[PDB]
Amino acid sequence: MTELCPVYAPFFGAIGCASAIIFTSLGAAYGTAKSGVGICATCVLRPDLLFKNIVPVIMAGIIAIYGLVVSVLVCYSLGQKQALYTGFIQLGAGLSVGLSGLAAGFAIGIVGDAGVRGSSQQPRLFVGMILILIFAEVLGLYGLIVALLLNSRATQDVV
Amino acid sequence: MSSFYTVVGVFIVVSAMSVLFWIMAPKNNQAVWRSTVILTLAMMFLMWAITFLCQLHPLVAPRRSDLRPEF
Amino acid sequence: ELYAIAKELDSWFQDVTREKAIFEILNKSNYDTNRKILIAEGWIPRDELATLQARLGEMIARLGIDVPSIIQVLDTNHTPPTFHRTNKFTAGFQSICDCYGIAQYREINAGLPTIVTFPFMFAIMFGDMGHGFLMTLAALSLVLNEKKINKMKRGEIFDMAFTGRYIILLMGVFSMYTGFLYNDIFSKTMTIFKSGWKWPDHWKKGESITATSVGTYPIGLDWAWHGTENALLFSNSYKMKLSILMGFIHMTYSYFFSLANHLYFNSMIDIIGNFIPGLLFMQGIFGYLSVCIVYKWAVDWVKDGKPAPGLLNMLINMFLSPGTIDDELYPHQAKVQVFLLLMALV
Amino acid sequence: HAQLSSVLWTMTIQIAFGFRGFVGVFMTVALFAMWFALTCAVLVLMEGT
Amino acid sequence: EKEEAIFRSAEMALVQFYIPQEISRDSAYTLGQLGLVQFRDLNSKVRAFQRTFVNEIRRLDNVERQYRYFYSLLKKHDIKLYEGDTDKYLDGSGELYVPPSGSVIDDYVRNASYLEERLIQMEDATDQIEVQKNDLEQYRFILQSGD
Amino acid sequence: TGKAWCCTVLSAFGVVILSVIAHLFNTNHESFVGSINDPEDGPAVAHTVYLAALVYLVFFVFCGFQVYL
Amino acid sequence: SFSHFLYYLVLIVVIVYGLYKLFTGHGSDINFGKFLLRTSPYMWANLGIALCVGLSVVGAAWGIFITGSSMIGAGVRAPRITTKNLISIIFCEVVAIYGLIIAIVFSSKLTVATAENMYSKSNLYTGYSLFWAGITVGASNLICGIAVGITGATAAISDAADSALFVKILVIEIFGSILGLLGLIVGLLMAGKASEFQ
Repeated sequence: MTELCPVYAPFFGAIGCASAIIFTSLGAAYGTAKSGVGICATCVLRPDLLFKNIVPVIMAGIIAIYGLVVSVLVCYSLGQKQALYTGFIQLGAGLSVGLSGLAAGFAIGIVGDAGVRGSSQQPRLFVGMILILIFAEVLGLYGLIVALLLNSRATQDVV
Repeated sequence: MSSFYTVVGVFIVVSAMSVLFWIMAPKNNQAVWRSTVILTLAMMFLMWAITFLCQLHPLVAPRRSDLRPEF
Repeated sequence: ELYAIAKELDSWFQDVTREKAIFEILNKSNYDTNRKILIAEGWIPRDELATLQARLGEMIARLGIDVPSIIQVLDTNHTPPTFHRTNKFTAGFQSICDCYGIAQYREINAGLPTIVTFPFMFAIMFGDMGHGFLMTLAALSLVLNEKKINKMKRGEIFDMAFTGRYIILLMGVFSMYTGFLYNDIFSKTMTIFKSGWKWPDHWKKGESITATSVGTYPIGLDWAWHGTENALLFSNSYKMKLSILMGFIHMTYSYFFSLANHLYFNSMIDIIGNFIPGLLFMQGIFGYLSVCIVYKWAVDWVKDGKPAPGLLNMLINMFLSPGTIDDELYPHQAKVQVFLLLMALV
Repeated sequence: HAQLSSVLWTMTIQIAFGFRGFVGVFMTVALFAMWFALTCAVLVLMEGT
Repeated sequence: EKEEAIFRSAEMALVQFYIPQEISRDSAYTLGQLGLVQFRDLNSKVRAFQRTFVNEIRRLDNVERQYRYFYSLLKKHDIKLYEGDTDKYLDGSGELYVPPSGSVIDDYVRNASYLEERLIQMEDATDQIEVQKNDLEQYRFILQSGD
Repeated sequence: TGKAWCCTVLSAFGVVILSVIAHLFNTNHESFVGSINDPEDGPAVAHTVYLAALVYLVFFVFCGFQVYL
Repeated sequence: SFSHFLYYLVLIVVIVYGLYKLFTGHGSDINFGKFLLRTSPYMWANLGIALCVGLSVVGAAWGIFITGSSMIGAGVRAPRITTKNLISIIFCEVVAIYGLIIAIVFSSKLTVATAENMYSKSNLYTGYSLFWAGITVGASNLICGIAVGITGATAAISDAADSALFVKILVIEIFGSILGLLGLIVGLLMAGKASEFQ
């Protein structure tokens, strides 16, 4: 165990690989669950909209995709003798993608539920929901991006 | 051997052809033709020039530790 | 009875809905009780006006009755309706822009500029020749079979996709162009041109090698930094600056559209007190930032022996610490920055 | 978009190049099917939208 | 030559029609066939029930209600509506077509009312027979149950 | 016919793509066999990808014939 | 409440431990100064950058759901508001972009320090500065987003009620949307004199 590379440095990166998927899958599950509740409430009256009110459940899954990407990138930078700086960077990259995806999912759900419930009455609202949902989704993206940037430094110029 | 003057010359050519099209834009849907073609030329050129200028005098060089020595 | 009704129900419905529709329209007219004429005020395109008259004349020729002037153009200060003559190409973008709102009468239409700028800003956000080509083929499937798809019935999502078929075609074409400039085809890069980077003559397996600039890639991002450790650092810098420059250019174009609107409506006060001040405020800060970005790109700092100034730290100090420049981008940078800050604050 | 595309390439079709023989051919076919499905779905419609 | 109205909105003109009453019904039909005049509400201060052509609109509303009952019956019994007349009026071409005569519209109203009464009584009789059949079938099922 | 259309599209997209990839591997393209982590042998990956492309070509021809009929 | 019971138990345990260390002459053994000096500044910096982005995103998302859910409900009868009140959703998503921006700027200072110059005055200062600047930006953007979303929901409902109302409520949003900006500015001032880890 080096000064710069303690034995516990891999702890943070492995918790970051986990945090990215666990929290982007919490947000995606919340979004999918609420959007599905809305879809089941609406499609009882309007089944024809079902294969088009699935969009929020598709966006929530994309949050989970953003943390399966940050997790897989952070897991391949994990090493037995990888620096504590790299471990902190990998923890930060998973904290960022995972938390941003949680927020984005929690919002995608609440907004998809509202928009599917209202679109069964006002079809023109579908465009409004998808636009409010693309801005809830971009939050998660912004986390991934930060996470990605973090990983671009995690292993580089590191002794 | 290319510099910012390459971007300037490409700009001159693009502006010349844009003016040429404006003069020779079809009468039918003339506004659509002029706007679409000239704006497309302008933004294509701008993106190309941005991509070319970043590579003119880059402050960071490609660095990798994975190439096979045979290359 | 129901089969007898069904064979003619649609015709009866269409005929009665039209009669109810003509009687609602006449309901908007002022029936002059003393006379026996309805006064109906209607907005019609001026170019269509002649046609209107002709058709009305035809009606008279059909009826055979002699009536006084049935058309009288009127000059009233009433907000006329906004009408944009579109086609199968511009209809999609016009709908895109109209969803936000209806343009003011004779105001600069945002669909004409969106025809190109909405696909190209998407392409910047997309930038892949593979995905761009797939989308181009998807749009071509609708475009080439546009007649057949128009004849048939379409679902809401499919109807939206088909209406914006030319939108998607342009998005795919510009995505192909941008991905070529990004050198990104299905996440891979093309090696059409000689790279501007030369890797060391010899190295051992696993040895960190850095390339030397021997030239500039003609079109697009050099494929030399594909799969390289620092590739992301160059891509991020380039694309941040590209986005900033493109957005500033697209906002300046829109602001000059506002100027054109002011000129057309003869609102000189808007030009003096609304357009010029905001233009100076936006230029002096963010157009100055864009010019600094381009100039820093155009300057060989390593060869010149001068540090590469941080444009973000330059902009931050342009406000928080005026007159304090860590690295001089150009001569008299401090004075120019102070002058621009004063211009914005005025 | 670039990072997700590269990541999809690594996860789906890059592995196929690691296997040879009949197993390699079958893996290439199935993995390209999955890669194209996710590219058209995720990277063309979803990211595209 | 019509101006291109993509850069800016098409120039608009307000026009007064001094439509004689004896041809008013026809004039509107031409103004609706052209599809180019956006009419202003000159009676915007007049209440809906106090407007001049309220009674004709009420008659047409009753006819459209009867037709919406006919469609409901055509959907209750699996009878397909015969679509048509899409090319009959050449909608969107700007060309005029002889509008239905006032006598034709009066005949439509009268036939709609007559069919309304006929279908109401026929549906009532059919529903009575159907409920009797359902009751008898339930009684038969009860009787057929095993001891 | 929808299944046939989807399969033939997915088969042409993959005939072309895997043929190009196999050609690049056989020519030992740097972007494909230029890294130590990339497969050591180029021509063999090219052969495997060519066989996969031939399988996709069989699928393409079969599904195109199905669409035709 | 289980949560309140846990809080009380933790407080009692902390008090008892502190009193035991203090009475036994080992009060200095609970040395927050040593904890700060010996904890890696990398941890502080990375926590700051992650919490900045995450909390800015959390407030953006929290506001987007509050504004978005009230726009959708109000647009059932007045869909005209859907696009008009979408500026509200841009005031909620702009705080996130501020956080992202700060992350980018602060990530530039995430360099690798040498072993000997690891817990120095400059490196510890950079760790504290990037932790607390990220905390400030993230929490300010959180508050600004949640507050701007609450104003945007009110604005959407008012716009549905009457169009003329919207422009008057948007002003309130413009008042709230500045609160993240201020945080952003303050963050840039905190990590202003911070340097890359060396």
